[PDB]
Amino acid sequence: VVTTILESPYVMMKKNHEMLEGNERYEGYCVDLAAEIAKHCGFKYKLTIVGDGKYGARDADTKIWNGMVGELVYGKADIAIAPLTITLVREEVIDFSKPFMSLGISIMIKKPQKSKPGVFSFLDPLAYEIWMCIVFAYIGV
Amino acid sequence: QNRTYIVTTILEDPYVMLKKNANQFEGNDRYEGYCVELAAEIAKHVGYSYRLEIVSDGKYGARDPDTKAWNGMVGELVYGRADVAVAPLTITLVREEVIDFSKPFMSLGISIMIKKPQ
Amino acid sequence: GCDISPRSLSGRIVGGVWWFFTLIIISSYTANLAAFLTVERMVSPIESAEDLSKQTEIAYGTLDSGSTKEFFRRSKIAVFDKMWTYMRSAEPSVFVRTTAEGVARVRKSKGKYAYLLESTMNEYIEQRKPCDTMKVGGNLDSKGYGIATPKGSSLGTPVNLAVLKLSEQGVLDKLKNKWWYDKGECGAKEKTSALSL
Amino acid sequence: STKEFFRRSKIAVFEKMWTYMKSAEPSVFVRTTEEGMIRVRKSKGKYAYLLESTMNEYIEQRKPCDTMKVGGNLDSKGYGIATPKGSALRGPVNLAVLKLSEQGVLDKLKSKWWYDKGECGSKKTSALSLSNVAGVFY
Amino acid sequence: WFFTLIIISSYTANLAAFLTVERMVSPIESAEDLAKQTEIAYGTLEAGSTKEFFRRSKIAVFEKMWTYMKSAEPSVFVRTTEEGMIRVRKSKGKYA
Ligand SMILES: NS(=O)(=O)c1cccc2c1c([N+](=O)[O-])cc1[nH]c(=O)c(=O)[nH]c12
Ligand SMILES: NS(=O)(=O)c1cccc2c1c([N+](=O)[O-])cc1[nH]c(=O)c(=O)[nH]c12
Repeated sequence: VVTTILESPYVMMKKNHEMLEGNERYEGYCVDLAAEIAKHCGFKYKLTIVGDGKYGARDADTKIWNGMVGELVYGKADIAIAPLTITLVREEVIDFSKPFMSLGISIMIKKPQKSKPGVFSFLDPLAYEIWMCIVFAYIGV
Repeated sequence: QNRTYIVTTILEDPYVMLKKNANQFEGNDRYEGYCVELAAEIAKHVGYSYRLEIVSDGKYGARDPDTKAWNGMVGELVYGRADVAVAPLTITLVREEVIDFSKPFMSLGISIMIKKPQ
Repeated sequence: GCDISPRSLSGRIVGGVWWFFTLIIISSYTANLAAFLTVERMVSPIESAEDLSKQTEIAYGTLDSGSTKEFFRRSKIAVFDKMWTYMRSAEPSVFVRTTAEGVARVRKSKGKYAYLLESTMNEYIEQRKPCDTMKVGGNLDSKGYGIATPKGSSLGTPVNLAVLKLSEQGVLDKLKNKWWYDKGECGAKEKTSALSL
Repeated sequence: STKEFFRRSKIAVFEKMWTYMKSAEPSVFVRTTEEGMIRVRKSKGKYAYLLESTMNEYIEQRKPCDTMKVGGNLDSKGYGIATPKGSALRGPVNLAVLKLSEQGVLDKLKSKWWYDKGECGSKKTSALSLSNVAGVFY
Repeated sequence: WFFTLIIISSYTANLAAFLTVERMVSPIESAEDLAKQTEIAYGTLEAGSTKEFFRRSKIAVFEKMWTYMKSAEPSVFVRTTEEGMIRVRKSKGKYA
């Protein structure tokens, strides 16, 4: 009873998934990973979904875990195969593997485009200092 | 008294180095580096006293293909000589079978080194 | 030309050196302009994060109520402390309520907004149509995605060893190439245009 | 581990590298890492070394600071803290490592021992510069 | 005089750019040149030995082609050979 989440490109529904019945409609990275994991371990699995948060967390008042973490803690699933982040609070209540994919924070920007030419772009071939030296060399000569 | 836990390491700058004027200081105080402060913090959070040392072989763990014996800090661990290893131990399948690692404190990879363009 | 040219040796020396200077400078201008018009080079304003903190023209924010903001908040590095100060003293709200909201905010603007997120989704989006985004600089944090298991399950050691074996042989890298770069729309010359007014 | 990683690689680019690798350099390979660093420094940009990123950065921050790291990381691995099987220092150590990582301790130590102790520094226009045409002005 | 100088220099420079770029142009002459570039689309018959040959290929270049193949051309593939010839003729060099 594995678990997963639709966050792409980890889990997605294959084109024309109405035709597919179960465990073959899904496609992505986590699904191939679970396939290889089951192959190297032997067990049989049925990919599922949870919703209800889409990931693990805890309500300080309710003190009840939600999502993949919540269901793993309470036996609703065997393992969770997904982009689940390693964190202290979760390791205290479940057990992780060694990371299958390491990452970190990064910066997204819009691709620099051909800038609209600026007025006085005809001076760009030479630095401003060259132009000023030209002016004052003219004066001096 | 809670027994001092024996820590294995290795000389590899900057992870572990000998402090200036080594003869002046004795014990752990002579060692300076990333791994030393890491061990300090780890023992502080766990709450145990530690004594450092160095793998005499000066090599990271590896098994003899025929002798089936580990050569390095892995040996000092699985043979009971050492209680913990705080060093740049690459995580591998061969070691993870006979050793209990921790979640990586430093992710890493292969990279390209070139001459700095003057 | 000239309606007058010097007749004395000193004036002629001055004129000759001025002539040499003029020749060199005009040739250099024309040549470097030909270079510019022949080779297009678009420089990203940012190649790191310190460049992003120093800059004030570009705005940047994370997803509100998330782990990234919690990271920037409790930071001890100087650069991220400065970024946190900016994000806490920023008008309007640099923060965002959803990932797609941040992506759309970046795309609609033109080099004004920079979004701080996870490397994996950024790499994925840099390969999506429209291919109007790219990832810059290194990574500001280390994290990993891990397979989970309930406490006491007999599946811990086998899955650990399975992921380690896959990583060592190279399966996971191949899958990443398959689902990020391959199966990716835009991969990784245009005739020169006449000058416009 | 790098030679094995390239040899046992199923990727296209690293497969091509390995096909090139073991060629008649005569010897692209090396025996000691210091040997590789010295070889790259002596070569006038004609040699590129492949090594762990951490050491690349450390070297980049070492005197004379005449080398650099370029590109992303080809592979992805990690360094860990080892305890013997069936030890009482397994859970606490992992929890401590994770808590340190969230608290930012490990990154601070990284910066301290890689950059705040580096001999070198911390960190554009194709327009013609005055240095190109200085002789004219002289 | 300033205007004249700028304009003549710009004319000469942009003409040099035109000719230089027209001199860089290396047409397609092999499978690799087609493989790396993507400004031109290439597809074979929907059913035939060529599709099978590419699908079942263990070579790097044809593996890359197949990875590109089955993409959203929408349809690089074709049903009739005359259809492919007509499609190439209609396309202004955008199909191979
Ligand atoms: N356990 S390990 O995996 O043994 C290993 C552990 C730690 C550092 C290593 C290292 C290896 N290696 O592969 O031999 C090579 C190597 N090379 C360098 O240049 C350097 O700085 N550090 C290292
Ligand atoms: N465990 S998690 O930590 O739940 C988590 C797990 C996996 C992917 C996440 C993610 C979180 N998050 O922080 O909430 C935000 C987020 N934002 C993106 O834009 C993206 O692509 N992926 C993610």
